[PDB]
Amino acid sequence: ELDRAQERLATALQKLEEAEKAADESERGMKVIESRAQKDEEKMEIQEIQLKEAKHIAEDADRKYEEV
Amino acid sequence: ELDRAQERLATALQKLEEAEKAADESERGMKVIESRAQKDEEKMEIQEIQLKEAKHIAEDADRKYEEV
Amino acid sequence: DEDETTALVCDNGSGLVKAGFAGDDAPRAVFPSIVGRPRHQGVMVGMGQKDSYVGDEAQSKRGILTLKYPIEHGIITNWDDMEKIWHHTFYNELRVAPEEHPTLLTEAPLNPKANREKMTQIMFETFNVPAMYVAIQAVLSLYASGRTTGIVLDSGDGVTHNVPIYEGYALPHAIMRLDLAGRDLTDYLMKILTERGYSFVTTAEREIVRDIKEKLCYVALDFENEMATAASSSSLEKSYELPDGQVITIGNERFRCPETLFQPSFIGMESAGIHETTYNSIMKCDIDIRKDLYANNVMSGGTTMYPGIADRMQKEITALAPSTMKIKIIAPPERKYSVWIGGSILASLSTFQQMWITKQEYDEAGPSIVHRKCF
Amino acid sequence: LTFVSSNQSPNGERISKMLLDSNPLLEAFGNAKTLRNDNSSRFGKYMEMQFNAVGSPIGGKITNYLLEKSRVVGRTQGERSFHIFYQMLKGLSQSKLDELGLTPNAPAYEYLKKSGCFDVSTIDDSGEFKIIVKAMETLGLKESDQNSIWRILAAILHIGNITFAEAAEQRTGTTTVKVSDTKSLAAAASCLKTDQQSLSIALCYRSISTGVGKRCEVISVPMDCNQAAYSRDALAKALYERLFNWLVSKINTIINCTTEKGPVIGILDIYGFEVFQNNSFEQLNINFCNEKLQQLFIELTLKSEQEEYVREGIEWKNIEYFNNKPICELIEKKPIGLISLLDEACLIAKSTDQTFLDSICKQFEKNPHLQSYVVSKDRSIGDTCFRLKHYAGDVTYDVRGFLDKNKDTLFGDLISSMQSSSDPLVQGLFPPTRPEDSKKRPETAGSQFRNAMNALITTLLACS
Ligand SMILES: Nc1ncnc2c1ncn2[C@@H]1O[C@H](COP(=O)(O)OP(=O)(O)O)[C@@H](O)[C@H]1O
Ligand SMILES: [Ca+2]
Repeated sequence: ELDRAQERLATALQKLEEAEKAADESERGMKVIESRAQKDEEKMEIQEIQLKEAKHIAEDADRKYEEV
Repeated sequence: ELDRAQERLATALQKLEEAEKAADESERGMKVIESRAQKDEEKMEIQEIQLKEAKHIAEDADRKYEEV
Repeated sequence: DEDETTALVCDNGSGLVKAGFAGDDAPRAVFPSIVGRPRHQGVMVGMGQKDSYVGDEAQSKRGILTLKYPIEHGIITNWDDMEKIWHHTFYNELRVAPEEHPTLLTEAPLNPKANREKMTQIMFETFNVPAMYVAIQAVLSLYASGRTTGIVLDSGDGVTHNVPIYEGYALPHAIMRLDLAGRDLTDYLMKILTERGYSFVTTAEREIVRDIKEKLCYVALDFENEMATAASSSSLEKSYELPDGQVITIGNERFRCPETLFQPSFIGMESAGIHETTYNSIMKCDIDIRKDLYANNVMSGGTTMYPGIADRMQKEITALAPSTMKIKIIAPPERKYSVWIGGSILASLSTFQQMWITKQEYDEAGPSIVHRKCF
Repeated sequence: LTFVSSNQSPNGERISKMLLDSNPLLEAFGNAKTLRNDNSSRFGKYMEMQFNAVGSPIGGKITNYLLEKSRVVGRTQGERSFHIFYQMLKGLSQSKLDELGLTPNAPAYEYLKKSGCFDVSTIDDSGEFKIIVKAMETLGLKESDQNSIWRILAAILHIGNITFAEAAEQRTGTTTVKVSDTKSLAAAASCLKTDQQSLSIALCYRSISTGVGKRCEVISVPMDCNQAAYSRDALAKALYERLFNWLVSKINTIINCTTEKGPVIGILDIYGFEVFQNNSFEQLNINFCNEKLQQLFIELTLKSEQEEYVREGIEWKNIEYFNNKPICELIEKKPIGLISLLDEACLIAKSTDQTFLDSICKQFEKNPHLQSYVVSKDRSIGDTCFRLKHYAGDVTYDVRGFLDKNKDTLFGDLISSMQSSSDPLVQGLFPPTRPEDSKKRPETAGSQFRNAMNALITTLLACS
């Protein structure tokens, strides 16, 4: 029975190493993307303010043009 | 020695399931964030196009103001 | 390869050495700079100890090594060890003789005049080097893109350099030298970990800190908002089961140390954040030079790979500075080898003859020949 | 050579026919059109003639160099790119085209759009196609071998579609390269059967770690469009260069003999000195060969031969010997020389074309035999151009594209990809490592090409 258990243990550790490796690459991929997601989120917010500012200044210029 | 082999088989088989489980969850978390990242990336690029236009319109109004 | 002397390419720092074969694009052998003793007694007969252990040999087995740091910003506690460190590079791996090919090295700005001559003495007198040169770190990372107007900030383990080298070099002061890079970061973490009980004492595990750092640790976007986030245990508690056998949940420890970068007040100095030093190098130059500097800011050095290092710059620079031009920082993706890319160039340039030093040139103008003529 | 060398053997004069028909054979595949000649060969060739025990020849090897590889992306109006791309279309059955994922419309692609021209007034490939096919099967290139070769172009045509819409993704740093239409980049890897994602992540992006092992490739380096397009082409060319030279060797598989080994009579044949009313970089390389060709004669009919006169001890005296022009050689070899100052600038990417120009006028225009506008006050020369005096007349050059076209630098990132692929050809195009060129592999091609020309001169000096 020991010989049979040893055989099952050998292949078990091999599958374990493969599983952990797949998880290690998956958790890393999820991370780098999460960082990029937050990096893009900040860029989206800072530009969201610029877009509004760019619109308001345009409307203000039009109102300024109407006066003159 | 058999008891030790069986003991290692138990912790290995269990950790194998956990490793595989984590790999799926990590990939699951990667997918939901990846999708959102792509949506943001697209939305951001569209705003940049509007940002440019908003500025050009603002500048055009200023140049049109100087004339008058 | 065969015809023409063919020169090598190298870039030595105060932490990691970069060197490969000849006519290459990137370093082929990057061994760590470590050399200690067997405070213990080697087995003493299970080899006549000596070899403080170095290269992948020492790094593989730190355990019984009292890692002695020879090169500390400027001062080299002992030169005798450096001789046998270079006797390993050119031969054990490259399998080529320096008594045949030229040599290229890097220059640490504002380094004692006596050092540049002591090194050359080792080459010309013993390693017989009829042709070599020592170029300036940052300037190399430059000549490798497509413009003659960019400001560069090159650093790694040695010291920080804010060099606005674009159209020319050296005028009033602009450039800055700050002893706060790499080794400084590795030294600061162990001190702060003591608050939680963890105390990596000896200099061997001190290196483990650096190893662990470059895998998960990141920079705080805003320490204020991230502090309140500590209430949650998802983005904070990070998993890293020690290869030995004891997990270290680096949660608030990851984005704590990097804060020192922006706040040198935590290391006993008056130096301001790296975004103030940026102004310090811009306000000095002419007035009609700024609008294009903001449009191009080169950030070289593998140190600038920490998550949350570039996005912070746009927040602080746009604050207390002119805001009607294109604020733009060029942070090369793999910016660690930016110096190596430029190094392979100088070694292949022909105009290089106008700059390099020839065997006889070292004897005619004496040892000072180098930095007495060039800059 | 024959008759003189010879006769009897029925398997001699008969196979001599297929060998004499080997000339027009290779003039239909590798050749293209030039305004100076229609049958313009587009591959270096230094043939070698061996002999048999009976008298007839046994076979010979072939060697090329450089290969013109800027015509695929850029050329003058009216001119036309390689023949294989156009003759193949107006011929193959529509059914054969669709299988390769092709549509009867050049503008649709990129490989044929980079020029802007498609139809030629003088050429009718629809009819000329039957002349090439008659050469395909007659020699010994069955459709099986043809399709095999097409699987390489089939991929290239799937890779060629990869165009870009200037991606200003990076908030600040450097504009990256985005590919929304991924099916082009997907089909690109479908033929190679490699991971579509990893491929783009391991090529467009450079990576290195290192530590006695051999690194883990993944780290990213997005770069500008020019460098991206540079890398794109750099591979597209060398991939086909090695094949053609290995193809002609396999054409000799049913021709070359391996029974005797003996003396070798060589025959030289290289691109000719072309002349337009408007030159550029690609002309320099061709015109440069003539500068070496003139040096060859002066080395032979004026030096090595004169030394033979006195060796015999026969009346001879040095009659007005015009300049041996070794200056034209030293001006572009040893330190402080043209290509030594040129290739050096090719690496200094921050030295574009205008700055590079200034590194020539100052370095020269003082050394004899080289003029420009500044020194020689002639309006015909532009402020950005210069006057290069050959051993013949005068030629002026432009600057458009100088760098990316000249650099040639091909690192081991675009090359290694195909080597690690799984296909009997993709790795086959890269034949048994080290064919007459080994030494050390990892190094810019700027020096590799320099060795190619040096392998041409050194082997011509010590001979008859
Ligand atoms: N992938 C990485 N991410 C972040 N930091 C890294 C990475 N790889 C290396 N480093 C760090 O870069 C520094 C070494 O960079 P290097 O350019 O060799 O420095 P120096 O030349 O000053 O010795 C070390 O602090 C190291 O931890
Ligand atoms: Ca440094």
